[PDB]
Amino acid sequence: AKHPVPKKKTSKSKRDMRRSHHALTAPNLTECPQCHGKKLSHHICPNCGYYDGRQVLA
Amino acid sequence: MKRTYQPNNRKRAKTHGFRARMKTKSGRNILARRRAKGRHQLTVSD
Amino acid sequence: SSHRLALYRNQAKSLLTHGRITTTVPKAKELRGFVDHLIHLAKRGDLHARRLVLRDLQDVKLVRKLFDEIAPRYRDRQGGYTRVLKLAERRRGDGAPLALVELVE
Amino acid sequence: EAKAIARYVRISPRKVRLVVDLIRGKSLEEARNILRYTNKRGAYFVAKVLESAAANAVNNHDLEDRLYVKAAYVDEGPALKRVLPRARGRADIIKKRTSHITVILGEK
RNA sequence: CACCCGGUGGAUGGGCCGGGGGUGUAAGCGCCGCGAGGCGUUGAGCCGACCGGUCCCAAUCGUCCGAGGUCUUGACC
RNA sequence: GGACCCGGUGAAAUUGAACUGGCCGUGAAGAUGCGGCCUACCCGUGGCAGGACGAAAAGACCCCGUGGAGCUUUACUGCAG
RNA sequence: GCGAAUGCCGGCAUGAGUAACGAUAAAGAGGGUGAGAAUCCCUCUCGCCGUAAGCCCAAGGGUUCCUACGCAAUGGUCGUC
RNA sequence: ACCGUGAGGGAAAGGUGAAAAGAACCCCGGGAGGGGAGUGAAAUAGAGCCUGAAACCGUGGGCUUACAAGCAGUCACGGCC
RNA sequence: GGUCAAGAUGGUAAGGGCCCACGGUGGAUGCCUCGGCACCCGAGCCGAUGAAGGACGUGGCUACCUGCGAUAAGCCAGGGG
Repeated sequence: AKHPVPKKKTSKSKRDMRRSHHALTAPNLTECPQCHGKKLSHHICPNCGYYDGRQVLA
Repeated sequence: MKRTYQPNNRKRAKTHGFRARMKTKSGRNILARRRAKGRHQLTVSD
Repeated sequence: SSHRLALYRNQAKSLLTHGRITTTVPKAKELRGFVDHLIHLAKRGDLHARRLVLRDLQDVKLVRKLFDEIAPRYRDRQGGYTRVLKLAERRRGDGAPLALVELVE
Repeated sequence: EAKAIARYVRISPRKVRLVVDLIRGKSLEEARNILRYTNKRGAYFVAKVLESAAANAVNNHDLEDRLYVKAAYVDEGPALKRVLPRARGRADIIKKRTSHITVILGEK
C-alpha cells in the first residue's frame, strides 16, 4: 500500500544537504571538584566521590 | 491454520516409498529416470 | 495510575531500607516528595500515621522501623528529609541520565 | 606522527562518522575525554582506536602529549546483507554496513 | 527548538507551614440494643495543581565565545 | 497507545536527470523547465492535503488480431452409444 | 562495437538515520559475576495467569536434553544469557 | 546447498607466491583488528591474500557559494589558482 | 584632529556544485588451468557364480571425498618395477 513514494531520484547533493542540518556537540563537561580531571559538569565519578560529601567509592 | 504440510510418517511414507514407485510402471519409469538422469537419492529416501 | 503508585510503592519501600537508591532523574525526583511525604508521617507518629504509611508500604518491620528508627533522626526539620542527587552516567542502549537519592543526612 | 584503524568493524559507518567529526583534529588527552564522556556508541570503539594509536607512536612511531589528530576518517565496505520478512512473499534484507576506522595521531 | 522567569548575596522547583477547596465527622475509647447497628467524642478525617510565608531539599563549584571600531566626499567644532 | 525528543537497530515499490514558485498566455489544445510579468535570501524538523496528470497494474468498460477458452439450438461435419 | 528491450546477472544508491520491534498480562530496587551488563545469577517489593500462560498420552521434529568452556554470526538493541 | 507433498526445478563459488619462507617476539586491546621487527625482488603480493576498472561512501586541498533559475549549457568578458 | 551627512566596494559558509590527490566499497578485466564442447579412429555389452544403483559402514585420534566391506585404505597368486 504505497500511496506516496518519492518521485525523482533524491539528489545526493540535496540528500546529504538534508542530512546537513545534523551535527554533534561535545559534552559540556568541566573539571574536577578536587577530583582533578574532567567530569560530567555537575557530578562526582570514578575520580570523585566528593562534591561536598563522600557519596561514592573508587 | 492448516497449511497442507502436516507430514505423516505412516502417510507420506506409505503413499510414497521405494516400493510403490516400483510396483508401478510409471513410478518405476521416471524413477530410473531420476536415477541416472540426475543422481541424487529419492522419495522414501525421504 | 495503578503503576505510578506501585512504583512510589516498591521504591519508597526499598529506599527507606537503604535510604538512597539509584533510579533515573524523574523517577527519583518523585519517589522523593512522596516517600518524603510519607516520612513527615513517620514523624506524626501514631495509630493513624502508621495506619497510613503502612497502608501503602505494607510491612511491619520497616513501617515501624522508620516511624521509630529514622523518623526521630528527623524530628526537628521541615520536609526535605531527602536529597535527590542526579548522577554522572547513564544506563546503556538507553542513555538515561539515571541519578541517586537519599534521606538527607 | 602515527595512526590507528580497524575494518570488519560492526557499526553505523555514519554514526561513527559524527564520532570523530568531533574529537576530530584536536589535542590528544583533550578529546580523550570527549569520547570518554560524550555519548552515542561508537565512542567506546572510537576511544579504543585512539589508544593503540597514541601507543603505536610513542612506542614505535615516537614526543607524547604534544600529539593529537591531524586527521581522522571512516569508510564503509563489506556489508552484512541481511534477510527479513518475505515481502510476506519476497525477501527484504537490510545491511549492517560494516565499518572502517582510521585516525591520525601526530605530534603538535 | 526556539520563548519567559529564577540559579543558594536565592524563594526557582519540591518540602513544610497557614490559607482557601474538596470530600461528609475518621482510626480509638466511650456510653444504649441479644445482633444488626446508633448515638458521642467529631462539621471529624483525609486532603492532587488554588493564595501566600519559612533557606528542610535541590539550583555548588565551573567553561566557552565574544568588539573594535572599511573606502570616498564635504558640513560644522 | 503510537506519533515527538534519547539511546540501540535499521527496510521497503517508484524513480532518465534535475538547483522544480504564482500568474496570464501558450504548445499536441488542463505546463515548476517556453514568453511576458510579479513576488523571490540559505537550510531544515512537527504537520496539512492540492499539483507534480502522483505510486499499484503494459484497463478488465471499449474497439481492432480472417487471437483463445467455456455453455447453447433446426449452425457444419463426425464419433461415441 | 551497445543508454537503451517494466531485458537478463551482479554489485550500488534512494526514500531515510524518518517507518517498524510481532499482542497496553507493566515493572522497580539491593547485592554478585564480568573487559564491558535496562536485557545474566542470587535476593526482596510488585503485576499477569489459574481452565490457563497446568502437568499428562499421543503426532510431528529428531539431539534440540544435561555438564565445562566461548560469543564471530543467527537472538529483529545489548548480552558474560 | 535451496524452493517443491510429488513428478520436477536446480544454483552460485576458481586464481598469493619461486617455494610458504605463511609472519616467532614486542606493542593498544575483551577479542577481532590495528603498530613495529622478520621473510622479501614487491606485501597499497598478505591469507578469499594476481590483474584487482566503474558505480558508490570517505579524508585534505584549489576555486566557488545567501535580493538567486536550470539538467543543460554553450558564446563573451572579468578576478583568484 | 573629533563629530555629523552621504556614497560605493570587502571579509565571514551550516552543507553545497565543479577540479585534484590519497583510501574504502565493488568486482569488470586481461592473462591463465587440473573442465567442458566438437568431429574423427579405437571399442561396444552388464545380470543371479543376485547387475546397474544405494543403505549402514573401518582408518589409532573424527563429518566429508575415497577404495574396499567384515577376512572393510585392504587378504592370495603370477608379470612390471
